[PDB]
Amino acid sequence: SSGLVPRGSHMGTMVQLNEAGLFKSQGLIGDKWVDAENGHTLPVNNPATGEILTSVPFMGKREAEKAIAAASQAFTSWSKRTANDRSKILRQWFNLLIKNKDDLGKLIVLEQGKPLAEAVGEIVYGAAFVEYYAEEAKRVYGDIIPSPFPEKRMLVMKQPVGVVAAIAPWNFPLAMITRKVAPALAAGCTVVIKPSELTPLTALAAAELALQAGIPPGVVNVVMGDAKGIGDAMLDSTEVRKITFTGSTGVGKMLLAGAGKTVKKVSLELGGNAPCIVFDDANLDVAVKGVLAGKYRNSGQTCVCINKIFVQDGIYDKFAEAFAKAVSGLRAGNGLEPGITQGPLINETALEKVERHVQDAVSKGAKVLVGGKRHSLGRTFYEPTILGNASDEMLIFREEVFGPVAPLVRFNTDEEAIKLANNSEFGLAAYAFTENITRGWRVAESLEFGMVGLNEGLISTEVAPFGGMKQSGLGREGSKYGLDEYLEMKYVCLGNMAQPVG
Amino acid sequence: SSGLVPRGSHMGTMVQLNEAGLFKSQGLIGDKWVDAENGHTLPVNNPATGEILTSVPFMGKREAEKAIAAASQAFTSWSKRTANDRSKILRQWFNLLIKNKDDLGKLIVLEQGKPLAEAVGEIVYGAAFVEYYAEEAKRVYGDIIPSPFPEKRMLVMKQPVGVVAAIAPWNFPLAMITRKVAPALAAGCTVVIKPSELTPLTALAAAELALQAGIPPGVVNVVMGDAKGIGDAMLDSTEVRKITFTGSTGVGKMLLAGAGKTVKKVSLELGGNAPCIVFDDANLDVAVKGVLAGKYRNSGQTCVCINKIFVQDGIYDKFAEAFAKAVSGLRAGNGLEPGITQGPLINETALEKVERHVQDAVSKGAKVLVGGKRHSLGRTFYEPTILGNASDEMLIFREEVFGPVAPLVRFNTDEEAIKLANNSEFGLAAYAFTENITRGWRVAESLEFGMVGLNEGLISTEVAPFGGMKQSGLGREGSKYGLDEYLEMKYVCLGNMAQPVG
Amino acid sequence: HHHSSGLVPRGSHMGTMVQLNEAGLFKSQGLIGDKWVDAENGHTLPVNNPATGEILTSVPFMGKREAEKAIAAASQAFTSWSKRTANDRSKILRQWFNLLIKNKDDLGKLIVLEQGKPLAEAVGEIVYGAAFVEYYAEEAKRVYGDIIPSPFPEKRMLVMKQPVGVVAAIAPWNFPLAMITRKVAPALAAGCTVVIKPSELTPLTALAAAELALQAGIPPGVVNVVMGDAKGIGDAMLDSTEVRKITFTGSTGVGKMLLAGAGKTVKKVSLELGGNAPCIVFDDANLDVAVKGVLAGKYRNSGQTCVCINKIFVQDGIYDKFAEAFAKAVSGLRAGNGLEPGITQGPLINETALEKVERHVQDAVSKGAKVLVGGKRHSLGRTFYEPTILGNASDEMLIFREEVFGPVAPLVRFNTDEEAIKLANNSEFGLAAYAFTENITRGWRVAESLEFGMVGLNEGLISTEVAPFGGMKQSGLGREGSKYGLDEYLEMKYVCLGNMAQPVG
Amino acid sequence: HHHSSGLVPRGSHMGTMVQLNEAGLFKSQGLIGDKWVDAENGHTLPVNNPATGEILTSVPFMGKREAEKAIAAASQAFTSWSKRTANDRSKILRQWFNLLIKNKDDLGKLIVLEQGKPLAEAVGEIVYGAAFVEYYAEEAKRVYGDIIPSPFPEKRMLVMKQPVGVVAAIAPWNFPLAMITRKVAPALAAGCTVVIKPSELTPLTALAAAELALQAGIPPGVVNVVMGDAKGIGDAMLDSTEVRKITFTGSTGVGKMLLAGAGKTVKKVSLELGGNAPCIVFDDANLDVAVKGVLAGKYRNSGQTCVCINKIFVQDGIYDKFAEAFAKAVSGLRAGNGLEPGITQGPLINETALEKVERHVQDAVSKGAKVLVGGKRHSLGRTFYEPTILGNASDEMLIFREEVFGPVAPLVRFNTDEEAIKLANNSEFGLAAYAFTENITRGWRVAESLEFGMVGLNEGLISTEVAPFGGMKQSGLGREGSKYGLDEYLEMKYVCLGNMAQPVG
Repeated sequence: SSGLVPRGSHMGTMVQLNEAGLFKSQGLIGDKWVDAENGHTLPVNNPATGEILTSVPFMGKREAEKAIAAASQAFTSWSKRTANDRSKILRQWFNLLIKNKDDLGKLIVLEQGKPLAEAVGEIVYGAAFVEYYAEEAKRVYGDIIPSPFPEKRMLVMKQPVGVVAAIAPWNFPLAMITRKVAPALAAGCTVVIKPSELTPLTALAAAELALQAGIPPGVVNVVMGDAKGIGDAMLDSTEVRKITFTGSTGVGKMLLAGAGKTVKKVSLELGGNAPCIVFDDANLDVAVKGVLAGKYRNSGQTCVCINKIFVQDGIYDKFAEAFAKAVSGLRAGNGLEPGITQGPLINETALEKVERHVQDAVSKGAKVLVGGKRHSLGRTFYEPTILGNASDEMLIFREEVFGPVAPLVRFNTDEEAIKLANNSEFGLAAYAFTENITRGWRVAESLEFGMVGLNEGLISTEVAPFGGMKQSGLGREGSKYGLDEYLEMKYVCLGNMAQPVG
Repeated sequence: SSGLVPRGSHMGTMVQLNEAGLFKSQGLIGDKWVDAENGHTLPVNNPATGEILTSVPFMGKREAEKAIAAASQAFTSWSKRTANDRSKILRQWFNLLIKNKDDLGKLIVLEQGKPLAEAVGEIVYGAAFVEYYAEEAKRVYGDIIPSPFPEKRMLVMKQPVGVVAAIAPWNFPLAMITRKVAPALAAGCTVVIKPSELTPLTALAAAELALQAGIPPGVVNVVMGDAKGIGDAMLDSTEVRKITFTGSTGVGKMLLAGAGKTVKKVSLELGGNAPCIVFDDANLDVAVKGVLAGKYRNSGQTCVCINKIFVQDGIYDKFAEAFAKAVSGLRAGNGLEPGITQGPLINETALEKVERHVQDAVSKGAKVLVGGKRHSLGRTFYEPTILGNASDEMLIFREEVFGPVAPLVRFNTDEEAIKLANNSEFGLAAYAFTENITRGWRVAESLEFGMVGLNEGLISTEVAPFGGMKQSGLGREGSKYGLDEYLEMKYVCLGNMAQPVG
Repeated sequence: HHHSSGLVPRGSHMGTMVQLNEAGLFKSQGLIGDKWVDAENGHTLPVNNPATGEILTSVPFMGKREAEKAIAAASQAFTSWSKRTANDRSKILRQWFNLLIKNKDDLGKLIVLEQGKPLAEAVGEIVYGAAFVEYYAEEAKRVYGDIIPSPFPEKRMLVMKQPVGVVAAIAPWNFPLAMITRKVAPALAAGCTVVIKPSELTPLTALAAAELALQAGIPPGVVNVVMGDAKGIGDAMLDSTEVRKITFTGSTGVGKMLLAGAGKTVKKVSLELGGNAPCIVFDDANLDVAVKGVLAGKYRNSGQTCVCINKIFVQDGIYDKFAEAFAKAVSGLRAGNGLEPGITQGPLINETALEKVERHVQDAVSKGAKVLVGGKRHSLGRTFYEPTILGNASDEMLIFREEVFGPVAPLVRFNTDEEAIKLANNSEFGLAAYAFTENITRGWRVAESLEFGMVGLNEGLISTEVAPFGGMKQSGLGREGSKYGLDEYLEMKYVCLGNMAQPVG
Repeated sequence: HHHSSGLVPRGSHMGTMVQLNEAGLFKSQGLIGDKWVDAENGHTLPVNNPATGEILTSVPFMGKREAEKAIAAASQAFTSWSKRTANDRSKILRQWFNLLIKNKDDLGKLIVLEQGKPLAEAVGEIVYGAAFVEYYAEEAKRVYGDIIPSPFPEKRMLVMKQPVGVVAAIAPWNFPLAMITRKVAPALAAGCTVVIKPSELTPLTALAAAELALQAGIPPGVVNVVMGDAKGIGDAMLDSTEVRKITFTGSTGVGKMLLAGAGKTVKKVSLELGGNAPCIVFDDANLDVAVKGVLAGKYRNSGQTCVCINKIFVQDGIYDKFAEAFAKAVSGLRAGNGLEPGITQGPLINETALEKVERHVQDAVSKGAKVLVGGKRHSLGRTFYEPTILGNASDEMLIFREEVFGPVAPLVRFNTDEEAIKLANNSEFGLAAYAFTENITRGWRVAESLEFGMVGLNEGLISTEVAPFGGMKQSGLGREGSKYGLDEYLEMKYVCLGNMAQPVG
């Protein structure tokens, strides 16, 4: 036979991405796209098919040091530009992200697996941080404080912290990059980005578009490979004044510990174990639709995903029945296929953790209402699952499942559910469903979480502060407050000042 | 002979302090003034006389755990009070601090050594933080953010972080306590305070007045003794949600590293090595008066003290001559004696560090213009010193002297002095003296320090944000921004919202 | 000296008047600069107790000349007062706050004596009025300026905020202290000086408050109090170029005239005028919360507040239950002299107020309204009116179209949420409105939809110094209370520094 | 079609007018709702080129009836426009910003044609005017509300901010685009609709801007443009209860009349009126910075700006050096048609403006002023006036007391800093002021002491969209530009939620 024998299943989509200049197989250090110093690489695989998309460089300490030096050299000129000038350049980057959203969405599908509608939604959401901070760059206001000393005048100026090291996870391959890079650049910082080695292609496409937008070389640098060696170079550098990380609690805690020796500013977003409380007076359709969206988006692979649902005694049977019917309409498969609403889990480790949580729950009395097994598609596809009769002794109650498994815990009183929701060291997202004004405000105030969805399952937005309390994080991303993480305050006291004339 | 044989030299002052209820020899845990569990104690000595004032408990891990448990139990009720109620109670504490300022000032003199005028000034300044945050407690504003989703409404609430562990140094025995405790209490937090074992009496007097003001038991707790064991209990506790520290860089870095395992919020104020630039167009009298005040206050024992002075070539001789004449008017002695403007260094370790810096400078070419030796009073009194012809190879240039030694470095251009000022890992305070508007604003913007005095040697105030850049700290104390360190933000997203009617 | 001598007119509550006079809080003169003064011609006006008809005292009947002297004193004092640090003004204003609180029981009795409200409400007014003094003593130190990022590399941009200058403040009779402090406290905090004209019906509390301001260390000329010929005093305030701002609370007609007159010197003007507050009780309201809320929102100060509920729209499904429980609640109110314990309704301020209440009740009854409770003059006589409820009210009635300022509650039945909201928004008033619903979506929707400056949601008592109070549409300009209240007394100044250098590396 | 046919009047710059007419930016009708309209009686007024005397076109001469129809269209459009999300209005306003920038060269030429300024200044005005559209497209999403700590445990307190409603905007001739966008951009961003009345002397740029607003997707009725009988249009704006706010920039006399008329419907009013800017050059000023600064601050738009330097106080020690260098700088200016490259001074708008300039120069010379440069009509004729400097000026001269609005710079010698500051502050104007000093203490002191809404310190060009612009005293009310500019178009609403529960442990 004669004809094209492709190595991958989506060569047409890869060819279009490459024709658009969005497919990259090298890192970015200063004014050059580079390989690792020894030419070593690592494969990036499509989780739905198992096929290699491309190899990317396997970089370490040396490349990270060169990326930090390039960012430090670029900082002087970038930080001295007017806010208006940085704003114009960041808006050009925002426009290019939006212009290329359909192709960028497909690249997210290929390397991370989520359905195309979710991936295009992620480009719109991720790009929104670029627009938001392009506007916020011009709103870094200083202060004039009334002085209690007649001969002194007091000012507060705000200035960029310096070089930022940003480390991102695989579950939102664009939005996790822009959430960190956009405020840093807006403030006048330069960045060294280490995306997840599982999903680096979207970060490299985003950096290509940043260069096309006129972001000078060295302002954005992208390295990947030996995550430990790259992280250690970031921590050991005195030029890196801030580190921002999103990912696992264990890695986050080590970075925070390592940051101590150079007193770096640190912002982290770590594990979440989101409780969702469905009260007796909830609007049933709003609750079912809200929990379906909050739990199963990205096949449960978000740190704001609903991890455990507390359902009040009077609404339990009606909720379990309607929720099972809604979950049964979910469809698993390749994210480039229309009608698909569940993608595969990122890898075999993720699948094994989901199976460990389901087995532990069933061994402790949980009832499988829907799913509870590997999907017929094989690989890392798992059936959307609901576990009834769950309890506080189960692994799924105590730890983040990061998969499409929804456990239901029955409860009697409002106070019982709230105390149970607050009884952990997590504090990222929480949810509540009630039609009552007093109960709704009370539950929102009582929940010890950085974010609360009240009659809402999808809370993500660039305009609001996102982050955790307790062991779920430090600092916030999004909103006017997101920019403060990248600034240093300076109090200036002017002395020998005169009294005004009559 | 017959008559009173006192152990100390200032029994009359101690008797008055005791009669006023301000002399304490026990720690405070919940509703009890306590000894250590084994009755062990440590002496507190008067640095000017060598005499023991009193012994205080030598507490450790167990007492710190009991103080944390008391603060955690008190948090629920204290945090649920209205801001107005906490404000009223904090204002009562402020009024009692001011009513007792003369006696409290004398207690600072006795245990820390500074002149009485400086000690009473410290009570007024330290109490000002209590007043400031009593007012700011009612101004913890939340937000309503315009939602890009027509069916959602977005709010931001701000709530107290929880139990705070506060560790303070010896150089400002009251103000370092109130700078941390006042914002924590105002936000609705409870505190476990560990003052310096060298100067704990003022913290205990302040806590007595907090109880008299109606601050409930357990809201403020004071422990001291084994600083390492107390610090480890603070770091190991999951109830301690925040740690605030002021003191040495080495200890600060260890605490920041230890805080990582429970993801605590951390605010630190560490070492400073303040440069002061005297330009050719400085007003000479303003510069001389400013540098004298900025260098020799507390005998140079402040982390905002001027550590190195860069003097431009054209004004060098005139400045050195007038500055030597001003320094020669300083008078060392016991802080309770009128006319005294220099107290003793806190202990022999501090004196040895000062002597090490002076010897190193003289061995590398520095010229002693005034002082340069131990004062005739002996003990830890050191002569106010000026070292001419100093350079960037000297220990005093590279490290914080924390003593009454002023090195002068000649320079030619503005750019040279600014680059030299910015060439360190310190970033706490810096100073500049110039009459020119363009030069003054340029130097203030260019200096990479958290605070800049422009034609001003005394910049401390409760209304402005104090803290460091680079390795000098994290977070700010004072101003509206000081309260944010003790709060957690919460984004609440309300869904299924209706469109307004016509 | 013999008890038969008549220099002091004998009467009721003489013991209270002697205690007030002993405290230095019973005044019979105005205050201009460093002197307590009579009118230039010695003319006066009597202050009478509305519950007894007895004379308390006379105050001067001043006019144009005295107002000009008060403005000159305030203008001379402005230079020094505005140049003090914010901290210094804050300390002095806190001393005034403390003296108001220390004297609250006597000051509360003085409000009862001249205005008539029950003593519990009058002492509550002192605590609320004094709260504005405390609030702005704290806010004086928080007049922050800005540093704005400059789009020009060679320029730097600042915003400073400075006091506007001399303020003329005109206050009504229904809150004789709080209306004074709501205007004076922010003005003084910002660094302004004031010329205050209290209502000639209730000037004694303003004069007692000014005495305590002097005791607190407020310098002479910073606070001045004049009264008498309101039109002539107002004209002197409007004609003066030194008066840079006017603040007025009162009737819409007088407010509109002052706003028109302010045009010729381009004065800053803040106004709080008539309100006609609708209250919507939805079917899903918590009945006890609605009944308690409407009782408090309507009958406080016998209905003589501009945030008082003027008309109640009740949804069809809850109408009968609400009308029955609301009538039972209103029947517990008790009218009488405010110094007698247990009294919860005082008299209406004067015969004009009583005639207006009777005109509204007669008009409603002639157009089909049903009297469920009250509907007539109280057996005590004078200006006491029975707490009233009128069922079957409609949009053609005078009480629906205009502010009753009396203890009359009309009930309008409605079917849909949209009908009640459109009906609530169909006027030129925009001060307060109220809504009662247990539903989160409905509650937020009604709060957003109501075209009013203030909305009580499941709350009948919304007054506080921490929140911005004022009206939309023809109910006012500007706000009082909150951080925003201080902006009314400040002028912004943009300072642009040029020939600025680039920072060094 | 033959070149001899006269339907289009032949003239100069016909190529530019054809290019503008091709782009859809040369309009001869007003805009009311979804229609471009003539006046109801077909009456018109001519728009003439001030540098050539030629007719550009006619625009309608509208009055009361057309203004009422424009207000009705804006009121009908308000419901839908105000209910859009802030993000949606932001996207549409950014599209308008982009179209203004895309068409800046043609729009700049249209400003030259009808107002006369040099083309470089006119293109600069488009960039500056469009900057307000961008600024408020961004600020629309930053209308933050508040949550205030409640002193009542059972209540929660919020502050919402909502658009005021229909806005009536009246603009002058000296910045034909920027004066429109400074008012329209914040109004639209907040969710208001507008009825704009540009100056009848320069309406073409406003109509071109409105065409581009329609192309950007701004719905019909959100922006409406009427012109003609300014008094009748203004009266319709004032009499309408739907017009909730009026914003005006122009003469003090007209401003005062509008503020007086606004009283009867309690409209929110913002005004920017006459300025008489003093400029103080101290002995320690950097001479080159002062000369360059005063040249730019005085002669920009041939002195026809309300922030223009009207009088210069020069300290005794620097007087001779400043006068000599300033005269040399002014002698380099070149008058002529703004479409000719190299021209830096355009003509005065009309004969009334020229007569006022001649009246100020004659009055100064009759009272002892010395003409150092210019002092007469330019050789080009029409309304071109020679850039002038008058030495030995004094406080008795008309140019010192009143706004010249022309290229005349009077110099007043002074001895002490305090003398110059008191002299600068001795008027009822309070718009812009300037100071030149190298000393940090003197610079900050003069900036704090000057009783003006804007101060340039070592800067002659202070205009920017990011900072608050407006006047103190009789120079205005409210501010334009900056975050504060949007507050003028919003109403605050306090919402108090009651019956609230305590949080759980």
